Amino acid sequence: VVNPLFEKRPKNFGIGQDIQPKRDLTRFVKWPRYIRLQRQRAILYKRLKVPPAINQFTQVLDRQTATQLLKLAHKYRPETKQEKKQRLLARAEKKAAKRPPVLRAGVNTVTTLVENKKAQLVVIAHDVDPIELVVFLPALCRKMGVPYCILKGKARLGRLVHRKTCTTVAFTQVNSEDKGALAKLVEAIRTNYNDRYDEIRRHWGGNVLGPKSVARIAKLEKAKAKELATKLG
Amino acid sequence: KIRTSPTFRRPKTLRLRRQPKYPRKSAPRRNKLDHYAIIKFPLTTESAMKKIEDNNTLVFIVDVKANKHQIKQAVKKLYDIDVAKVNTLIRPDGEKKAYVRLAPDYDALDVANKIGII
Amino acid sequence: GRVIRGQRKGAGSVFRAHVKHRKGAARLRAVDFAERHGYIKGIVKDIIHDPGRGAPLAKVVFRDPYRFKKRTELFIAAEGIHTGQFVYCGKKAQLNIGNVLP
Amino acid sequence: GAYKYIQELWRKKQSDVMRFLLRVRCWQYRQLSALHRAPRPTRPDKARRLGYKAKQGYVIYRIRVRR
RNA sequence: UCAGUCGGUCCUGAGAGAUGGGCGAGCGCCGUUCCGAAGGGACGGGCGAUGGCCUCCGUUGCCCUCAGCCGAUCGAAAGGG
RNA sequence: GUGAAGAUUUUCACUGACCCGGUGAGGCGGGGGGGCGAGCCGGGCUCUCGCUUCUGGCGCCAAGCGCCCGGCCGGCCGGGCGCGACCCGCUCCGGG
Ligand SMILES: [Mg+2]
Ligand SMILES: [Mg+2]
Ligand SMILES: [Mg+2]
Ligand SMILES: [Mg+2]
Repeated sequence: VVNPLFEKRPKNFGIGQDIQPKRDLTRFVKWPRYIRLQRQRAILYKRLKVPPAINQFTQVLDRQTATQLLKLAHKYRPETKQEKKQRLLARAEKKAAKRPPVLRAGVNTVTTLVENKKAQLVVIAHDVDPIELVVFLPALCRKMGVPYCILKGKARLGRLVHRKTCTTVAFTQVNSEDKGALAKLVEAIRTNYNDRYDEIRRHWGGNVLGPKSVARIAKLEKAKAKELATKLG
Repeated sequence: KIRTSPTFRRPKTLRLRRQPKYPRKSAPRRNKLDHYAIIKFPLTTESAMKKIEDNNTLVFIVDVKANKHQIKQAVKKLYDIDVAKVNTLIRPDGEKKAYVRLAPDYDALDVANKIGII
Repeated sequence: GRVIRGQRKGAGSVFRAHVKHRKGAARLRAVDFAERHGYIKGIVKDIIHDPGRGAPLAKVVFRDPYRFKKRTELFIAAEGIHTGQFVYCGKKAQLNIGNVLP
Repeated sequence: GAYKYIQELWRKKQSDVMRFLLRVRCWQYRQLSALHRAPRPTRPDKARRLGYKAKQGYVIYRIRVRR
């Protein structure tokens, strides 16, 4: 019932025997200089001995706690321009015929309300292009006793406010029904960051070799160790 | 999707056309090279008259910026006479002398004596 | 004083090499997977005299393993080679006159 | 105010924290061309005290000079 | 002093010369493939619009797919043409 | 710049700054899988290979399999995906 003319002719992709197929070459592409630069910069970050003051941002909050924090933060979002206009219109007509607590954005605003311990929680983005903007903030919060946590993504941190990016968001006051959840989050954040600051400042980063260098060293030490211990006894 | 070629080239992007909020010039420039200024004056030399009386052609003095097609169309519109061919040269004085060979039906002698040159 | 001829030879004004009639630089094929693991065979199509060069050149044509084309290259001719000879280039190429191996 | 901490930190260039940033920035800028535009200033506080304001119309060009 | 057919106009030789880049206080200089995201193209297929006996095709607009080149450009009225 | 040894210094190391070479930056480092020899009790470890050498021919734009989807009347026409062509990685490979 099968046509006998349907044979199979397999290609033999040997050396010098057949044309090499168009396979995946995603590793050997001569990438543009900007792509090359933004990749080897991350390589250099993993290579060089990153100081603890900078590497502290690499250690970040876990996923479940992060999304729980976002759920809490979604309650106190600031007013947009249109609804702020609506509020002003409502007050104007009400007068013709109390503000709730909200988030505290901006690094300058946050550090001013932290240095006088007027805030209960601080959330810091881990991906500021200059780290010098927020490098001192974890130490400042530790000395002032204000709980602080590090969150991955300034974009998702900046989506709490209705702008593009925001370095830091501060919780200064919460409503009664969210007081318990805020306190539960605060104690866990304090244990993660504030209570382990000595280890944080003692924890350097980077100083990791590449996979080829690790492999060659590992096989070298494996060969010498297996030729030493096994034969000796 | 995967990359086959080991080289990377700029992806082709979408580019739009000009939609200015105002025309750069208020009005298009008037055609200064019209059918009246393309031809200046026919020659009245004895050689020209000997040529019109033998080869059934005409001689004109025109500007240097006129093509043979433009001369043919201008003569056709100004005098309602079919043109067989045009031969143009630039005189040492600077003006362009154009020989306009007419179609066999028309007669150069009649055209010349009805446009003035005789 | 006037700058000497030895100094004037570095400016490359009239002392540049005459490289018009030269057929090209005699370079071995670039190192690739074929030579690094196996071998690639080519045919000696012709042998050419390179003007201004004391050694003859041999134009060897290989088959490109990555696309359908026939690459042509010029090697320094080793005496004993001839047109129509198969020249093998790579790690696995055996030891004989003409072949090039690491 | 954040800018006070920033300028105090920048005055401590010889420390390891700033030295790592300086060498990383210096290498990255060396990889780029001699004349190019940075979308945002590298030093906000220093730009502000030099007169820069974060408003449309002010741009920053990072240029390299052979020492 | 009249040209499709005679030449220039086209091509490129030795060379010259921008862009990338680098240098330079600076006018600018070096450099010609080198520290480059260097393709404005296309057999074919799909989506959508127009015209003509809306048959079939053409112009398109968008997407898929394919694509090497060697460097923009100038350089001979005795070289090729 | 990062380490290990000897007494701030010397030697031996690493690359990551910096330098050179190749390319159309075309198969790099490991792991897995498939054979070829050695030595133990059908099985385990180390190591090796990875398909082309009698000749001036040809070789690209996939056959084959498996799984989905469309239109038309079990049959007809026309598509998509994966293995075929192993997986994961942080520098394109090399030499300083
Ligand atoms: Mg004729
Ligand atoms: Mg120049
Ligand atoms: Mg020309
Ligand atoms: Mg000629």
